[PDB]
Amino acid sequence: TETDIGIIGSGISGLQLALRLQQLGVPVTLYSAQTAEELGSGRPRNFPARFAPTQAREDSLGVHAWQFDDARVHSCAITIHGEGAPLEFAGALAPPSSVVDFRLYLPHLLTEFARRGGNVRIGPVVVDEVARRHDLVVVANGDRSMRELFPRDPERSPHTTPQRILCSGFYHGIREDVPHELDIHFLPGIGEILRIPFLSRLGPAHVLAFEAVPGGPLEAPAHLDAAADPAGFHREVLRLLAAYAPSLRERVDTARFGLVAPGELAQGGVTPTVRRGWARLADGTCALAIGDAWITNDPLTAQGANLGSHTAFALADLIASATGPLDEAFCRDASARLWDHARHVVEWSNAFLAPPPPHVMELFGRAAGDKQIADAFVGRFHDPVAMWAVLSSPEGVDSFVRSCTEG
Repeated sequence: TETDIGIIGSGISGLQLALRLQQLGVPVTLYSAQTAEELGSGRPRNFPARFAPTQAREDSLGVHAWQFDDARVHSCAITIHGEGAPLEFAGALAPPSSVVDFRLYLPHLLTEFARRGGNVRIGPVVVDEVARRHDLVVVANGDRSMRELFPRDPERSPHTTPQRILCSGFYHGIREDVPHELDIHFLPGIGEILRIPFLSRLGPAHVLAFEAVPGGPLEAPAHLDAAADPAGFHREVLRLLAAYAPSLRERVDTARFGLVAPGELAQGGVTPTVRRGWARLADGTCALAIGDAWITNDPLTAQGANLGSHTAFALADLIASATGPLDEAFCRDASARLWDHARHVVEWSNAFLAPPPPHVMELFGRAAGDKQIADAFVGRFHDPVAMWAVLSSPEGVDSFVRSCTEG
């Protein structure tokens, strides 16, 4: 037909857009730098949990898999360390979120797109070459984005350097109190420590993630070459766990503790950036950005992959129902529409990087003594808009607490 879409990048957003356009009848070509086999190898880059809305999109794409508890998180346990006793509460995540290694997930999608007749082009990409071949280019590569096509929007990008320095990897050798339960430790002015059960390509494992405030003490493991000195790395990880998350340190079977394999680790920082969602290319073909090519958030709120899955389904409906040309007016309206949802994700993600305001600290206390509140709070990780409605304003916390207390 006439609407021919060219997608660049094999992320979750690019692959789901390809699958969804294909379901809608839109001709689509995917330009991926890697093959399916290459997508299933290499060092891991991130550890995304996919909440219920993303699984529902996966349902309608006919790609739902990993339907067993080893790839699910059913409950979240939060510990806030103060100067007094640490604030502790746990709430249920119902439905569970899916914690599947993207070296299992992304090949799953790409393979199914190709098998359904999707046209897949493997190799390096020249934007103008894609623009010669399609009516619209959708860029959906990583955080590297294009940067030439989509400049950084400063009114939506309050940060310019990473707000956390990351050290995250798959580990064996941690005993588990509650199965399929996520552990978050908030260390004010220092950072966050997370332990997430996860299904990796190397089996079930523990994601031990240090989100370090830069210059603070948690930055240490992000700068150790764990391959060059495994013993030194693990010793430093255990030391920091002992210092700041002892409830986690006590569960470490030191006989088995360590990365599940050399390289199963990601270290670095992430600079939260919101870019301009559209771009006019040389020949007049326009270009839209989704996924990390458009918006980059700090992984702490775990909304990254979910936002890209949402923006893919939203952009697809716009492309598929577009009766006019896919010109700048279309792209500007599209980007505006996508930003209306993405805004809540960016502002919530940036809020969690900052010290918790008092009305947030109050909600945590209220949830520490009311299981209905803790369950309701955790359950809203499924919905970034409903979560941001609570965390933004102090009246949002109040109106939320009231609904949980039937008052």
